[PDB]
Parts: sequence; structure tokens; C-alpha cells
Amino acid sequence: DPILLRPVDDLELTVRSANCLKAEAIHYIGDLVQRTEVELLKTPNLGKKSLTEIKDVLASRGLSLGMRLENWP
Amino acid sequence: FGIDMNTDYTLEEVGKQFDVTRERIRQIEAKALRKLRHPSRSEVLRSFLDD
Repeated sequence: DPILLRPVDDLELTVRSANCLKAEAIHYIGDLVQRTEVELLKTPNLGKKSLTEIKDVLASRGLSLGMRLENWP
Repeated sequence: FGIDMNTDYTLEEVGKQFDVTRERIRQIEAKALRKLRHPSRSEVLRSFLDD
């Protein structure tokens, strides 16, 4: 899907979440949804607020974590 | 920029307007332009550009 190869820049996330994903270095969301909640809680210096916000934005576009993809990117 | 107003006002004038130095007003303007340059909120205006 085009929206999952879309860089995180356009997710409309706060700068704290930007720093968190820079630490994780997940630029596109297609491999992001494949990651589970714990795999996002392994981020350095990340808490409940960042994950609830990222999940809220994922849901704003009808997506969430733990999904499966094939031949990505 | 003078939108929906009479003669526009300088950085100093707008800063003294509510209560602030000019530098903070410049920071606020920069933040606003950073937001508007961001996509999502920048679809119709770019259409008005038609470039």
C-alpha cells in the first residue's frame, strides 16, 4: 500500500516520537505495523504517551500494529 | 502578512501588540510557517499554486 511506504514525516507526530523513531530508525510504516507493541516499547526513552499517540495516528488512517506484509519494501 | 486586515505591521509592532519581544514573534511566525509547509494542511493552497 502507498501509505505504508510513506515516510513517518507525514504521520503528523510530535518531535518526541520523531526522536523515538529515529532511534528505532523505522522510516516507512509497512515494516512498522509488522512490529508488535513490545517491539515499540523497546525504544530508548519511550513511554505510554508516545505509543498511545502513534497508535491513535495509525487508527486515524485505519491501521495498527502486528500486521503482516509480503515482499516489503 | 496583512490577511483580513488594514496596513500590515512590523515584527516589532506585532510583538509589542500582545506582549512580547520581536524575536519571540519571529519564532511564532516560523513555527506557523513550518506547520503550514507541512503536508496534510498544505493541499488546497498548493492547488492554488498549480505549479
